[PDB]
Amino acid sequence: SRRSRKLILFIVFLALLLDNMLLTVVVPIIPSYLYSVQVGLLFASKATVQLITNPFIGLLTNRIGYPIPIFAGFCIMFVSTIMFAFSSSYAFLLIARSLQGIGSSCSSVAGMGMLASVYTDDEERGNVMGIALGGLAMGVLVGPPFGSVLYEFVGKTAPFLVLAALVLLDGAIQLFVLQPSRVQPESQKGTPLTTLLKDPYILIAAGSICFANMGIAMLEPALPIWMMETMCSRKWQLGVAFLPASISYLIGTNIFGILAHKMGRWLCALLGMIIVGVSILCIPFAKNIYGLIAPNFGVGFAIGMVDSSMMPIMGYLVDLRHVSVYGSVYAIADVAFCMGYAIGPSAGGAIAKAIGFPWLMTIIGIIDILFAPLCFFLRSPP
Ligand SMILES: NCCc1c[nH]c2ccc(O)cc12
Repeated sequence: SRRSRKLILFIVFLALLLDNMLLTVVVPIIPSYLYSVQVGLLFASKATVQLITNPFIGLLTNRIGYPIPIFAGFCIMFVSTIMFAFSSSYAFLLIARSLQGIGSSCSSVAGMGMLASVYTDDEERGNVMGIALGGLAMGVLVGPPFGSVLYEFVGKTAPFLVLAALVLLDGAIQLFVLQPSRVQPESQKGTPLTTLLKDPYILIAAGSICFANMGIAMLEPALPIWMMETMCSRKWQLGVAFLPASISYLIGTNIFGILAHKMGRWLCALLGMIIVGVSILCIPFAKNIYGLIAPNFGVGFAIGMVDSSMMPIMGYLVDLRHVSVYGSVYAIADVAFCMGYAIGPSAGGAIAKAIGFPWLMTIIGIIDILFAPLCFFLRSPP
């Protein structure tokens, strides 16, 4: 086809898919590699490398162009996967995590920027960013079972080998299509990152996205270390308790990518934050898994609402009241994502150890509810 416009969507979607496959299949492999706390230190290290790397990639992607960081991300992700598979020492795990963070940052930021650049009209742009961000749910949904069956059936390194084969298969395509053999700088100079961080609307959007993803990032490690404490659940229910969140996030991200602009971006974000707050408030006093599935469904659906309805609004803001570039603003969006992901596990575990887990749920819900009215300012920015 001519320039294969939807193929950019496909490549971004599959890049996020495989990024989350790496981000999730690592969970049961970390304790096995460590034996043959510091178990969560790898996740924090990857997220911190990600955070440090996002602004530099944001400047780089309009310094030289969009396809070069995407190809570099595919190369560094393949290298990270290979090294992770052939990893024994703890420092090997750390360097694999660092390369993983570099790849995730550059791939996500460059893909979002290129997707924003190719598609300008708000309807289709919201649609395609919702479809692409559906990969963020698809990867974590298909991660655990695929990884577990390939790990426990044929070998430990076999899932990584098959994943590397898939990554190479996707790198074979979008190489001639994107033809990144030559550098192509941007038509116009972009706004500096400093002035974007002085813009109240961009800051409000980044903060709301950060708090929304922060809720899930806090819930991810704290829930398994809580059901064993009070309902004394077995290991069979550990994955099932967090399972519905992925389905809810996928459904919300896929459908409100078209429903959001029809209904209203600011109102959708406010409703999503309110639903996050009430659902997280509902989680702790529930006692059985039957009473825990529904609030998890709600929180996943509302996170999908916020993300799918408020990822394209950053591009909308920078297009309406700034220079028409998206690399830096999507870099700060990914900074919000992964600063939440960084201070999620470790800080959440620390505050749960110091103060009761129901108090943690209540305080996160209170913060979400209190910050939710601040999304009203996005109704009509000057
Ligand atoms: N935007 C990602 C937030 C989120 C919602 N549900 C999730 C499940 C797994 C995960 O890694 C992340 C999430």
